[PDB]
Parts: sequence; structure tokens; C-alpha cells
Amino acid sequence: SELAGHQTSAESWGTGRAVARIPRVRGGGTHRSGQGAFGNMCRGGRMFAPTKTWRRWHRRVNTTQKRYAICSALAASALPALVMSKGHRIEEVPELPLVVEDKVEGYKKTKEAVLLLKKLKAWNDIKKVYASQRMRAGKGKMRNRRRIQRRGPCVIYNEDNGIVKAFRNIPGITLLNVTKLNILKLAPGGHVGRFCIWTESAFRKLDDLYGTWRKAASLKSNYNLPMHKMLNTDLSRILKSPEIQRALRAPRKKIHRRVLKKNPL
Amino acid sequence: MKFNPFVTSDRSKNRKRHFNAPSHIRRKIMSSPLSKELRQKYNVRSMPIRKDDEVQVVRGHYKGQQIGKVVQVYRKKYVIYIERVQREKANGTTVHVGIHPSKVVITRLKLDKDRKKILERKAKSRQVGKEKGK
RNA sequence: CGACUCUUAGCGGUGGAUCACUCGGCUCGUGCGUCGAUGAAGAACGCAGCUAGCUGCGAGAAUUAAUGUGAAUUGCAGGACACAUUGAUCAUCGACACUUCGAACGCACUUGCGGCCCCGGGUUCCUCCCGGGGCUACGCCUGUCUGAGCGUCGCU
RNA sequence: GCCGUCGCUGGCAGUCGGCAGAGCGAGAAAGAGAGUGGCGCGGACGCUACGCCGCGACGAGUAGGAGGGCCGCUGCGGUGAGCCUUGAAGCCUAGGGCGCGGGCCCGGGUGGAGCCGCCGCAGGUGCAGAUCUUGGUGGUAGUAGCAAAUAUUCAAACGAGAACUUUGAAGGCCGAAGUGGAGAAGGGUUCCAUGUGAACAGCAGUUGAACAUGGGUCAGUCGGUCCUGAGAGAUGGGCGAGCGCCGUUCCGAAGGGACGGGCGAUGGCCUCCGUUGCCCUCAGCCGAUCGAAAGGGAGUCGGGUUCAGAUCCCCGAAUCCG
RNA sequence: UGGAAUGCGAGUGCCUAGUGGGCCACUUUUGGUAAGCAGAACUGGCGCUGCGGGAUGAACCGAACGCCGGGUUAAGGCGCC
RNA sequence: ACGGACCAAGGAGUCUAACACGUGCGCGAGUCGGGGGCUACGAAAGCCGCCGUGGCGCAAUGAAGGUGAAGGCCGGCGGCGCGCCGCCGGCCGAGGUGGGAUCCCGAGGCCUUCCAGUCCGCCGAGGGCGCACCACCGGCCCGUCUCGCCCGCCGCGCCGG
RNA sequence: CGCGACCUCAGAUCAGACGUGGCGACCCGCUGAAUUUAAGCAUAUUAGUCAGCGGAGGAAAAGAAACUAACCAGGAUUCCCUCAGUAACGGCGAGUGAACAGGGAAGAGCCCAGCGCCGAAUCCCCGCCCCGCGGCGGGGCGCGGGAAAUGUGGCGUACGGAAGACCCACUCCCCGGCGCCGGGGGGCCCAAGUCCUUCUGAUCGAGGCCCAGCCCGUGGACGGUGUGAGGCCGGUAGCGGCCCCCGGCGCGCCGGGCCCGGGUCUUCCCGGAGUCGGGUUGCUUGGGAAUGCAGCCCAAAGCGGGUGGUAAACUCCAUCUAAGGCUAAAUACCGGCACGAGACCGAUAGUCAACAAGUACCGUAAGGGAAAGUUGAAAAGAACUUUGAAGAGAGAGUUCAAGAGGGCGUGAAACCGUUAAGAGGUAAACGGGUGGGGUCCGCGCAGUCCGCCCGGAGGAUUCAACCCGGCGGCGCGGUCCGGCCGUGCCGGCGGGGCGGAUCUCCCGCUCCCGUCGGCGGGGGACCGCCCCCCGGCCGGCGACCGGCCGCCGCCGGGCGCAUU
Ligand SMILES: [Mg+2]
Ligand SMILES: [Mg+2]
Ligand SMILES: [Mg+2]
Ligand SMILES: [Mg+2]
Ligand SMILES: [Mg+2]
Ligand SMILES: [Mg+2]
Ligand SMILES: [Mg+2]
Ligand SMILES: [Mg+2]
Ligand SMILES: [Mg+2]
Ligand SMILES: [Mg+2]
Ligand SMILES: [Mg+2]
Ligand SMILES: [Mg+2]
Ligand SMILES: [Mg+2]
Ligand SMILES: [Mg+2]
Ligand SMILES: [Mg+2]
Ligand SMILES: [Mg+2]
Ligand SMILES: [Mg+2]
Ligand SMILES: [Mg+2]
Ligand SMILES: [Mg+2]
Ligand SMILES: [Mg+2]
Ligand SMILES: [Mg+2]
Ligand SMILES: [Mg+2]
Ligand SMILES: [Mg+2]
Ligand SMILES: [Mg+2]
Ligand SMILES: [Mg+2]
Ligand SMILES: [Mg+2]
Ligand SMILES: [Mg+2]
Ligand SMILES: [Mg+2]
Ligand SMILES: [Mg+2]
Ligand SMILES: [Mg+2]
Ligand SMILES: [Mg+2]
Ligand SMILES: [Mg+2]
Ligand SMILES: [Mg+2]
Ligand SMILES: [Mg+2]
Ligand SMILES: [Mg+2]
Ligand SMILES: [Mg+2]
Ligand SMILES: [Mg+2]
Ligand SMILES: [Mg+2]
Ligand SMILES: [Mg+2]
Ligand SMILES: [Mg+2]
Ligand SMILES: [Mg+2]
Ligand SMILES: [Mg+2]
Ligand SMILES: [Mg+2]
Ligand SMILES: [Mg+2]
Ligand SMILES: [Mg+2]
Ligand SMILES: [Mg+2]
Ligand SMILES: [Mg+2]
Ligand SMILES: [Mg+2]
Ligand SMILES: [Mg+2]
Ligand SMILES: [Mg+2]
Ligand SMILES: [Mg+2]
Ligand SMILES: [Mg+2]
Ligand SMILES: [Mg+2]
Ligand SMILES: [Mg+2]
Ligand SMILES: [Mg+2]
Ligand SMILES: [Mg+2]
Ligand SMILES: [Mg+2]
Ligand SMILES: [Mg+2]
Ligand SMILES: [Mg+2]
Ligand SMILES: [Mg+2]
Ligand SMILES: [Mg+2]
Ligand SMILES: [Mg+2]
Ligand SMILES: [Mg+2]
Ligand SMILES: [Mg+2]
Ligand SMILES: [Mg+2]
Ligand SMILES: [Mg+2]
Ligand SMILES: [Mg+2]
Ligand SMILES: [Mg+2]
Ligand SMILES: [Mg+2]
Ligand SMILES: [Mg+2]
Ligand SMILES: [Mg+2]
Ligand SMILES: [Mg+2]
Ligand SMILES: [Mg+2]
Ligand SMILES: [Mg+2]
Ligand SMILES: [Mg+2]
Repeated sequence: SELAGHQTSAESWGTGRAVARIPRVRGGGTHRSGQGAFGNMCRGGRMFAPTKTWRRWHRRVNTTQKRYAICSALAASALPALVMSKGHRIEEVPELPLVVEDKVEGYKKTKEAVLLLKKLKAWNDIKKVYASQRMRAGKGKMRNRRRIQRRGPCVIYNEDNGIVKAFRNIPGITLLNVTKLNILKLAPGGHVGRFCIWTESAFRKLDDLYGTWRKAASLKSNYNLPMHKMLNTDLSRILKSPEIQRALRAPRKKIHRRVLKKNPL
Repeated sequence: MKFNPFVTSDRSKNRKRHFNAPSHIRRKIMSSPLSKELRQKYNVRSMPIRKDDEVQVVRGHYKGQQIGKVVQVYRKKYVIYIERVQREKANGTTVHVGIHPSKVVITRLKLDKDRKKILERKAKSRQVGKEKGK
């Protein structure tokens, strides 16, 4: 509040009365009279630099960079090492990216969704979301944030024909519409490599949404994929290649440690 | 997950509306499951507890197979008093121990015209749902 | 020797830090966006079987009626020949009710003085006394009634 | 010797293995070059390259700058198939340790329900001071002190308990401008009875104006009530953006009354009188209203009565007003 | 024959805090009787700085500082403390 | 010299705006949707493209009216008398000097029985193209000054170049 | 003199109405500082802001040009973005500071006076009858009353309007009653474990619940319950259900009202005054020879008047039409009613107020204004015995625990008591170096572990070598087959999408005569890129593989039966 600390008529006693010169509450007959006031060192005063509602809570991010971030998240979602390093139990998923037929977009019952995740071997990830369900340390419990749990697989669909209502009750699952992809959902915590299950229709729109290298995006007015700074990231293969190897001087791998000086005399 | 914009999931609001609930709302909050026999017979799962109902304690120190009559529904304290569910004070007098209705099972119902109406309504709304799924 | 003193530790005090809790705040957002002479906001004094405060209510006073609900309220007692279409309790709230002051209104602001009309009891038609009821404020609009003027005139 | 800083913008991708061949530190440029003619199945470690390794020099620091913190605090996104009633946080500890340090780990105890690691995000994020704020506690210290107004003593009672309470008796004081008996203002139940002896009454108390439980204030005649006082204050009017203010007879059609008379209407002890409506007649007050429990203002005294009220109750005797 | 010796890697650009009271000594030096006074030049100090010596001491003399072992010293010392 | 008897808890460079420079990322002579619109977490995110209006940048200069960012050679003619100016057609063309990381060529040279002569590499005097950047010299654009001779025409001008 | 009209003005407890006061976050009208900055200060700034006064509403105010402009013109008001920290103001210092255009949100337009024509064609109230009647109205009837010619109503208002004539076209539009058919508020209800072991004071904890995966799930929000719960209860989900009431939208009947329009000609008519404008004064603005407002003085015109951002004269132009009036929406909202949420605070914090807080308490008053949360799962809140006058104690008992005992969770430091140990004449404390003694730790006290080898005793799911099968690695298989496939290159009657400031047979509107030219909407061609089809080279499969063949390794099973 902009009044906190200021709803008093406190006034400084001034010097000469053997007390600090902090403004003091006027009147008498109660504990409050003659106490410090206003200052931020006082009990019941006003805090230092009171917080304001016009703090800049919101940030602009360039569209090209936001799309860049959606592309990195998707590229990092198709690599087993990164998805495993995100904690997802995908040791038995048949393939990555995981594409399932479009029938799944028409599921209605939550039991069909559960069975599909079991036959796709995405149920170990769900069982790991159940094991992570616990209470949250701190005041968050007092503020409607008592239960915490880890994210499960993301199901990305083209059109919703009951798939959302089928999956929404399974903990850890996040549904996403392929034409409205979110980096906050695709890279939870800012870390890439979330396990994503794709429907066939959703998978086929990706080229249109983001464009190939040869073809610009069809569903974005003017956009194409970010270019690469390094076409061959396999540093080991580059260094072991004959072309690089022929140009080098022979390595110097002999260690010449300090020599104890002995007196020649 | 809850989607109704006009239903609060706030912890403080939900506790305040529990502990300040009026008498006719505390009645609904003070509901007990029916036995397996009663549940089959009436197709109802829970009923608000009532004086002269016969219940089994299924949790706590007094749990067991003993069936006692409900002798007092202390809605203010959110407890019921049950025959023989009691202890003695220092001076030797016996005092009832309060059990929450959610920790007992109703084995016999105190039936009157209004209770038979409430059971009927619950059983009918249930069947509407079963046919809706079917 | 033993006091006293100092240091450390156990235990005991004094004290209320810390930690965990939160029916409270704070901030943002949404919908609505409604007081009064038919007497408001505010204030006073009352009202419970036992009741000081808070809360609620207004001499019908911790409430009446109605509607929903459906067996309690509860700290103790009690149960009106209170208790299931002879409806406990709570909720809602549309009926009825709502003391004194207060824009506050007969005049004053001390529970002071009136005035008019009607009704009842004393008495015995009026009077007179007592009681009850209804009126009796300022401004202002339309109209009504009663008037005023060496204002303008007309007929006498 | 060890630690760190700086420099060499030093070295290491060559862990090139039986598809093998181990070297490139040495004073002094550039190939351990390629070719054409004349038995065993074996061989340490390394390389989070933001890593690892070598060599040399160097190291003071206020004000001030910069870097690095696997320093610490709270919350948010992720992650740890993390921890936890077989015991969380917190707290305590002459227990064992780690780190230059900020700090942290483990053991034991108490505790009773939640908490932490790592990658990121965020900040109301780190106290010895500010005659800092609020709360608590010391020494001083069983200390200053409990010294204004002459004064107490004996016996008994109640009681656990008596210098202090009650009764009796002495010795004193206030000395009718009183330490007496009654009021005004103010207080507001302090009044009276009974009980308590926790807290309070700067010792104590069997006591109190404390606490608790219950009672107690009676009017034609005693005051208010009415009058006006100095004064205050509406209306008319004036002023004023306006809430309003000035003003109190001043720029006002300021009387709602009456003896009587005449016209009617209603009633009743219906005889005739009331009441009532209108008209005639008559009419200074000339300023609404407020303003005094000491001013003005009719009329109550004697006796008795209660725990506490009495010119008020009861008895008796009166009186004013209408 | 990079045209004296000696030593040393240099150049360049942005942004920038604190400071803007000083004081002391050898020598030079103004005013003043002089002052632990006031005011200048040069260099070095203290301020910001510990350490050995001057018993003690901002500035003197020696010497400048990571945590240690051994050796040796400076200025100063070696009756006893 | 001032504050500090003691203990706990609280206690002081923050947030908004503007600017400058440094750094990181995206795109790039462009870039930015921030306002608006479309389509539980979500007040999020996604999209717009005839929503890029608009901001900043891409042009400066002058008070302003305004103007607003290389040249040379060849051939021909007119005028003055081989040189100069004006108008015509063809060819080349964004300057130069010094320094300059890197790159390029390469006199000669990098051994093993001895000669010839090869392929791949490797070093190197000297010589070249010269990044960025700096210094210097030229040039171009706008204001202003001095000097001076011409060229244009729907307006023959106190016109325009 | 009397009577009667009118005018002006009175009194009524006359009949019926209406205003007052409050709240005030947002809104409109006034009035209106000084701290402050200028490193002083007076203009300026602070600021048209605080304070003061008045008046409202769910919004207010504003608003359909006496506008902007100067364009090829726009077109009420309000708001957002930008214009723009700009034009401008300013001891030209400090500082201040709009508009137009452009893009959006929203979008809505109208009515008088006047000038006229209509026999006042108009209005209010009373009385009676029908209808309705908690929004007091509709119709009918009164030689009922009044208002109003000092002007009511209908037509009509600058976009022009009226009357007449001629052509053309017209039957639905509303008011008051009555009946019938399809969002809001309230109430009640609707899935699944208290399954088997087990830990606990109690548990919602742990373990399990055949293939398969306890059960439900459109419900795994949250709260409660003796932890910690999707399944115990309330809830949550659902285009779920049932029951009340209110509203909205539709369709018919009755009684009323309107007797309704367009175009072309003809003739007529047309506007707001102590206001504009000017001078001056004061304030105000970015408004500068004066932006707005106000006082005083002067004081209009009618082809006039106003504006046209530098005073003035002359002259063209442009643009509006002042001095009367109404109007939703988009916008605002720290008050109120009812809700939802949060990277917020967590009892010295967060509101002063988590609690009998605007309370207790202080002040004559205006005003000032705190402290104060927590036993336990459950009061089971400690019966009874005993000492004491009692407070207090000792036992006993409840509880998982009173080592939780009614200001009781935990229970820190300072400070204090006691117990134990050590010590004590330079106040104590402190750095370095040892020494002595304690407390505890090593859960110490005949002292490590590992590879290979030698020897002695034993024992076997017994080694190599071969055979069957599976899998894996590699292959320059010197050049095997088949695949996908090139952010590769070539040849195509290839079957297509995107784009182009590259070119060009069909149609809509429109000028001119039925002709003929222009704007706009469409093929088609062409160019670039991309996708898919087919043929030829090279080429990957190390972000991208199968079959056979070969080599090698590993595993399972056989055989080897013992100098291994
Ligand atoms: Mg505060
Ligand atoms: Mg914590
Ligand atoms: Mg009472
Ligand atoms: Mg009732
Ligand atoms: Mg009822
Ligand atoms: Mg009086
Ligand atoms: Mg240093
Ligand atoms: Mg200690
Ligand atoms: Mg607990
Ligand atoms: Mg914070
Ligand atoms: Mg602190
Ligand atoms: Mg402190
Ligand atoms: Mg003493
Ligand atoms: Mg006296
Ligand atoms: Mg007396
Ligand atoms: Mg005492
Ligand atoms: Mg007394
Ligand atoms: Mg007055
Ligand atoms: Mg009086
Ligand atoms: Mg008197
Ligand atoms: Mg008498
Ligand atoms: Mg000097
Ligand atoms: Mg200094
Ligand atoms: Mg220095
Ligand atoms: Mg020094
Ligand atoms: Mg000396
Ligand atoms: Mg030494
Ligand atoms: Mg000496
Ligand atoms: Mg000082
Ligand atoms: Mg002091
Ligand atoms: Mg930058
Ligand atoms: Mg939200
Ligand atoms: Mg009246
Ligand atoms: Mg100043
Ligand atoms: Mg100053
Ligand atoms: Mg000043
Ligand atoms: Mg000024
Ligand atoms: Mg101003
Ligand atoms: Mg104000
Ligand atoms: Mg007001
Ligand atoms: Mg008002
Ligand atoms: Mg209102
Ligand atoms: Mg207007
Ligand atoms: Mg507009
Ligand atoms: Mg700009
Ligand atoms: Mg201003
Ligand atoms: Mg505009
Ligand atoms: Mg729009
Ligand atoms: Mg007219
Ligand atoms: Mg107009
Ligand atoms: Mg259920
Ligand atoms: Mg279980
Ligand atoms: Mg739960
Ligand atoms: Mg729970
Ligand atoms: Mg379960
Ligand atoms: Mg349910
Ligand atoms: Mg529902
Ligand atoms: Mg007008
Ligand atoms: Mg002014
Ligand atoms: Mg001004
Ligand atoms: Mg001009
Ligand atoms: Mg208006
Ligand atoms: Mg507190
Ligand atoms: Mg507080
Ligand atoms: Mg506290
Ligand atoms: Mg705290
Ligand atoms: Mg407090
Ligand atoms: Mg506490
Ligand atoms: Mg315990
Ligand atoms: Mg405890
Ligand atoms: Mg508890
Ligand atoms: Mg406590
Ligand atoms: Mg405690
Ligand atoms: Mg101790
Ligand atoms: Mg001792």
C-alpha cells in the first residue's frame, strides 16, 4: 500500500531531549506515543523504496528470436541424448521423433489415452511423474502452490476431437496445438529436450509452419529456418581427417620439468 | 482439474467456508459412506449422518466391528457421538468421544419420509449418469 | 580449609527469538454499479432464562411471517400439552414490523411548553380532568379559495 | 617447500595398436618423404578442452575500481523415480572433520511436519555501530530511600497469624476562621449490608473508597421548569462564487385576537341556552426564540421512622394555584 | 657497416570512480624576535604502511609485507633487565 | 575528541523515466507490432503483411527562401589566337602517397651406398596484391566571400543555370 | 359611491406534487497556495496542483463545425498509437509545451425559436362509465373548471424548406389491453479402495493387488478428516439431470391513432443583440503587436458575420454559419455490492487493525491511537490420598508427550541459581609457542590390502580345439544385390503451387453514336523459385539401411572328463 507507514502525524522531537531525531508519534496515553515512525528502521514505519505496481513486469522478445527458440526446442527434441538428459524415460520408445497415427486425435476416454501411452512405451515417463508428486517447500504452500511434480510427455496434435479431454487428466501430460506451439511448454525451465509425441497430421504441418531450407514458410508470412554457423559439428571427424592432419607439425608431448641446479664448483 | 471461473480453489477461502459453514451446510459436509449392503440396496454411496443411525467406526482408537447408535450430531464441533464410543474422566464419569462422520460407515439408516425422498433423488441422478455414459 | 571471583559444561530459571502454521492483509483483474421527508448516513438508549464485550435485533427487540431445507441448537438448564403435510435448525427474504435524536419537521432542545380534530374513561349536554390516535417546519410548481391597490379601465 | 596472481596470448585432439610399430628438446630453415631408371592376441593414467599439464617472475594497501565465490538468505521454472512420523524445519552440544575465508558436512540430544541438492530466473537478500526502531535483561543494589504538620500505652476478643482491626481504659491533639456539622461545581455508585483477604492500598492488615454478591435516591409546597440580564439568534431585507455571512427593527401587507352587535347552522339538563360559520365593530406594542439549580418567581411545617431516603415515606396540623 | 652507451615490447581508443582540508624532512627560501608560526622551490616521505633499530613516538635510521624451514645480513647493538 | 551498559529481532543506492558507452543475441539497408485485430496454467503463447500507420536508420546543409553529395580520354565542330572555352558523338572509370596483420610468386635449398630425374609436401633473399586502421594530399555536397566569362527559354526577366 | 373585468401583489395546517441531507474512487463548476527548483531570489517553477466551496451519474462531461486545412482535400464528440519533448513559451535561465495530418477503438444522428399555413387544430385538473391497476395509464361521456392569441399544437430548421401543377407509387407503422410457443437468480442431486499385509498415539505412510495395467477418470483443482488421500466426506468434470421464479424473443384477438410517399417544373420563405466586434484591466495558455475567460467602457451588420497562428490598409480567394437545444457507444473508477487470481507479506511483516480495533487509552476540543495469534488428535483440563490458613508442594492418574498443566507448540541470547572441573595479588580479555589436566573420539590395543609366481593339501555348473544356433563389429564384397536419398549435376510433349513495378481473349460500370473510347474485375503467355513424376552420370547412408558373401568377436547348447 502507498499509505503503509504514513497514516500518523509523527513529528521529530528535535535534538536536546536526549533521543535520536527520528520522527515520533504525537499525543499520549498509549504505547504508541513517543515511538519512532515513518523511517525504514522503525517498527511500524514505511519500508525503504516501497514497491510500485509500475515495475516493468513484462518483456518484449523479437519474433525472429522467439521462432528461433521454437526451432531449437524441436531440433533438440529429436535427439535421444538430450531427451534422456531432460529426465524422460524413453529407453523403450520405438523411435524419436515419436509419430502416432491420427486416430489418437479422436480419443474420448482417458483409458484409451493411458493404453496408448503404454503401448508406445511412454508410460514409464508418466510413472516417473507420479513418483515426483510431493509437497513444495516454503511459503508456496501458503500461496496455492502446495503440490509439485515433474513434466511428462508433450502430445502435439493437429485438430482436437476429444484428444484434449482424453489426456488432460493424466498427470504430467501437456497437450499442444501444432499451429500454436509454445516455448514455455517445449522447453520447460529453459532447458531443451522435452519428450514430444506427434500425431501424423501435426508432423506434416511442421514444414509449412517453419519452412524447409529450400522453401519458405507457408503459414508464416515471411519466415525461413535459421542458418547454420557450422555445417559439420563433428569436431573429431574434422580433426582426424587427412587434410587437417597433413598440415600439422608433429606434437610435442614430452614434459620438460624443472631442473634442480647443482653447483658445478 | 477445475475450470469453473466462479469456483475458488484458494486454500484460505476454502478453509474459511468450511469453518464458518452454516448449520444446513455442515449437515452436507457431515456425510458418511453407506455399508456395502446398504450401498447395493439403495444405489447410494453416501448420506448425511443423522441421529439414531447405526454406524461402524473404521478409523482411530475405537474402530472395530461394533455397531452403535448415533446419539448426537454435534455439527458445531463437526463430530458425532456414538453409543459405547466413550471414555472416563478423572472423576470416573463417562464422556463421549467425538468421531468425524467421514470415519464411520452407516450400517442401518433412520428412515422417514424425507430420508426416503433423499435416497430416491440420489439414486435417480446416479442412473441418469450411468445411461449418459452407456 | 572456606567464602568471593573468573572460564567452561550439565541441569534449572528469566525471556520470548527462531522455526513451522494463517478464517488476516496487500496488489491486480472481472461483473454489477443500488442512499433519503415512504425519513438516509450517523448517533443514543434498550432487547437474551442465565449475557459484560463483540455480534444481531427495535417494545412483534440475539427477532415475526413466508419460501426452501429436513432433525437439531448446545456453555448449562428447559421443552410451553415446542417436534416430521401440528416441521427442530439453518439458509433465503418478496409479507409485516421497525423506540429516541439526526436533512429532522408544532415551538424549544430541559426528556420544557403548546394549538386544532376525533375517540375512550371519570360526570352528568357543554365545561373540566386523564389516556389514546391524527395533524400542526422551510422553500417551491400547478391549480383552488379568500383578499389588496389615489395600477389600467368599463358600466354606473 | 607450499598457496595464489601474472607471463609464456606456452603444451595436449597422437588414446594415430596385430588394418600395430610407440620418436620430433634440439646449438644453428625445410621430409623419421614416395616410388622410376642406371609359439602367445597383450600393451597403466589421461581429455568435466569452461579440461588437464609445464616453465619463469611476482605478492604492502586507505579512498576507489574490477574479477571469482561448489559463500549465505527468500521465492519462481526445470531436474534430482531427491529426503522425511523407522522423524522435516528449528534449536543445543568440553563430539569428528573440511575450507585461506565467506561457510559447510557428519555424530549426539531436544523437536514434532515438512525440507533440501543441481541448471536457470527474481529480489523488500547478509549488521556493531546510526544520542538507530521495538522488546527483553543487567551492574548500580537489598543501595537512595519509606524523616513536613507534638503521641502513644495497657487489657481482652475474633483469628492460622495482630505495633496497625474491634471493644474497654488511660495519655494526647484539632480547639468553633476546627481535624466539627451541612451544601454549590466536579465525581458517578465511591453510598449501605454481607463476604474475600488473589492483585492493589510504596510495612502489615483479621482492615479499605480494593475485589465479589445484593440493596439504596419516593415532593403541588425543595430545585429545575417560567422571566428577563450581559448577551446569543432565525425570519423580512442586504451581501455573497458558494458552504453561508451581516443584521435584530433595520428596505416588511409582521394582528389569526376581542367586549359587543347582526345574519344563519347545529345540538342539550331542547323550557331557552351553549357551541359554531360569516359580516360589522374594536385593537400600538415595534419584534420569533434562547439566556441564571447564587438574580425575579404563589404556596409546608412539627413529630416518628431506615442498613442505607426523607421539609419527599407514615402520623398530625396546614397552605398556594387551577 | 639500421651509423654513440645502457636498458626495455610497444602503440592506440572508449567508459570511468575517488580526490580537489593535507602535513613532515635534507637542501634552497619569503615574512616574523621567534614559534611544534605563516608562505614557496626540489626531491623523498607520512597520509594509505606493517616490520628491525631510535626505551617510548605518524614523518628519523634500516628495510618495505603471500604461509613456512635453514643461512646471512642492514641500521643498530653485545654489564644485568 | 564524539557514538557505544548488555541480548534478540528489524534497519539504509531501490524502482520508473531519459541519455551515453561497453557487452550478449536476432535480423540486416533495414529493423521493430510495442497500439489494434484474429484464433486451470492462459492476463500466457501463436498469428496478421493491403494492419509497418509510425519510430529510428538510409542525407546533409542554411536563419530562411532553398539547394542537396567523382572524372578523364578519343573524334568533330564553333569562338579566341599550339593553348583555352562552349556544344556534339564513342572508350575507360569511384582517387592517390606512406605504413600495414594476412595472402600470392619464388633466387636458392630441405641427406643416407653412388648418379639422373620425377611427384607430393616443406623453408626462404627478393618481389607483388594489399584488410581494418592511422597520417598526408586531392575530389564531391550545402552556407558565405572574391573574381569572371558563358549557357537556356512557353514567360527574355530586378528570369533560371 | 357601488358593481365588473384585467393587471400587479398577498394569506391559507387549501388539493396534489417536488427540493433539502449523505457518500464521494471516478465526473462537472469554482476558488486556490506554499514547501520546492532556479545551487541566492522577486518573474518563472512547484501548479491550475494541495487545501477550501458547490453539483451529479452509473458513468460524467463533450458532441453533430461560426471546424481542419490550403491537399487530387478532409468532415460531430470521446479514447488509444504517433505526431512530439516537437512548433511554441521562458530572469530565452531553470524549466514548460500543444495541435493538424496519418493508423486504430467506437460510430448516430437530430430538435426548436424564427419565417409561414392551418377556425387553438394544443395542454393541465376534476366528476361519471369500461379496461388496467406495487411504474397511475388507455378509451368513452360532461353548455365541467383552468391554462393558453403577451402564442399551445401539427408541417418545417440551413443537408435548404413550403404551397401549387404534372408524372410516378402506395397499405404497414405505432399506442393501450388480452391470450398462446420457443438468458439470469435460487434449490436438490449425480465415478471410483477405507481391499490384503504392515509402520503409527492416530494415520491419508510403505509394500501388494493374475495376462495387463487394484478401481474411476469429460472428474489426478481445492478443502476437510488423529500424517502426507484422485477413490472416506464435501467437492471437481460433464452441450449432466430434476424443480421453482424472473426476463428476452415470437404469434394471434380487442379498442384506438395515421390517413401518410418519390421525381421535374412554377411561385414563394429563410434565422438566435447589451450578443458579436472594438478599447482597456486582471487572470489564463505553447499561443508569441495578446490562446481562452472575466469585469468596466464603447457597441454592430446583413452579398453580413466569424476563421484563415505577425500589428495594419487595399484586394482576391477558401471555409464555416456564433450569440437556443437533445444525443448512445468506444473512455474513467484507491468509494460501494459480489467475485476470481498472485514468482507479494507472513504476527516488530502485511492494512492502524489475523484477536470484544478505529477498540482500550490520552486530550476541554479539533484530534491522537496501541499492545494482543498457537495446550492437545481428542479436554481425556489431573478424581483420590497427604502437609499447609492458603498460595503452594509430595504422591496418584490422562496422554505418544505436561520434558504439551488453561498467556500451555518449539523455546534462542542477554541475565540469574545450582552442580561439576580448573584457577585466582599487576582489571579482565587477546595473538604466537609449547606444556599439564579433562571431555569425548579411534565404536583402537600384536596391525594393511591387492596382482602375478613357487610349493603342499584338496574340490569341480572343467580348459583348449571342433560342431549346431543366435547376436554384434568391419568390409577398399579390390567393382555383390535391393533400398531411401543428394540444402548435386544433366535430358523431359512431364503434373502442380507461390511470386513478379514482364507482356496480353472474356466481362461490370460509364462518355458519344446502335457505334466507339476509358476505369474495374478475369484468362493466357512469359520469367524466378519450389513440390511431385520419369530417364543418364557422380554420390551419401558417421544426425540417414536391409538381404546374401567373407573375416573377426561374444553368447547359448553339444563334444571334449583332465600333466588342461
Ligand atoms: Mg510496516
Ligand atoms: Mg524454511
Ligand atoms: Mg444485558
Ligand atoms: Mg420463522
Ligand atoms: Mg421452516
Ligand atoms: Mg433553561
Ligand atoms: Mg595485495
Ligand atoms: Mg558452548
Ligand atoms: Mg501438530
Ligand atoms: Mg520479498
Ligand atoms: Mg539483523
Ligand atoms: Mg543488531
Ligand atoms: Mg537504607
Ligand atoms: Mg465539612
Ligand atoms: Mg456529612
Ligand atoms: Mg503493602
Ligand atoms: Mg464505605
Ligand atoms: Mg446571525
Ligand atoms: Mg427561558
Ligand atoms: Mg432560577
Ligand atoms: Mg403532604
Ligand atoms: Mg609550514
Ligand atoms: Mg584522509
Ligand atoms: Mg604510495
Ligand atoms: Mg613505511
Ligand atoms: Mg630516546
Ligand atoms: Mg629466517
Ligand atoms: Mg638494548
Ligand atoms: Mg562531532
Ligand atoms: Mg554515551
Ligand atoms: Mg549495443
Ligand atoms: Mg490467470
Ligand atoms: Mg395541503
Ligand atoms: Mg532556490
Ligand atoms: Mg539549495
Ligand atoms: Mg530560501
Ligand atoms: Mg512565482
Ligand atoms: Mg500554472
Ligand atoms: Mg482539492
Ligand atoms: Mg460539499
Ligand atoms: Mg447533493
Ligand atoms: Mg446514485
Ligand atoms: Mg455545442
Ligand atoms: Mg471525430
Ligand atoms: Mg522523434
Ligand atoms: Mg504549466
Ligand atoms: Mg487526427
Ligand atoms: Mg473501427
Ligand atoms: Mg415557429
Ligand atoms: Mg448545421
Ligand atoms: Mg465421492
Ligand atoms: Mg498404499
Ligand atoms: Mg485430499
Ligand atoms: Mg489432508
Ligand atoms: Mg492409490
Ligand atoms: Mg461427486
Ligand atoms: Mg457441475
Ligand atoms: Mg445557432
Ligand atoms: Mg491566478
Ligand atoms: Mg502562465
Ligand atoms: Mg498574416
Ligand atoms: Mg449535453
Ligand atoms: Mg505479535
Ligand atoms: Mg502489525
Ligand atoms: Mg514479537
Ligand atoms: Mg518472525
Ligand atoms: Mg503487534
Ligand atoms: Mg511463537
Ligand atoms: Mg515432547
Ligand atoms: Mg511440547
Ligand atoms: Mg497443535
Ligand atoms: Mg509460545
Ligand atoms: Mg512451552
Ligand atoms: Mg550454568
Ligand atoms: Mg569450584
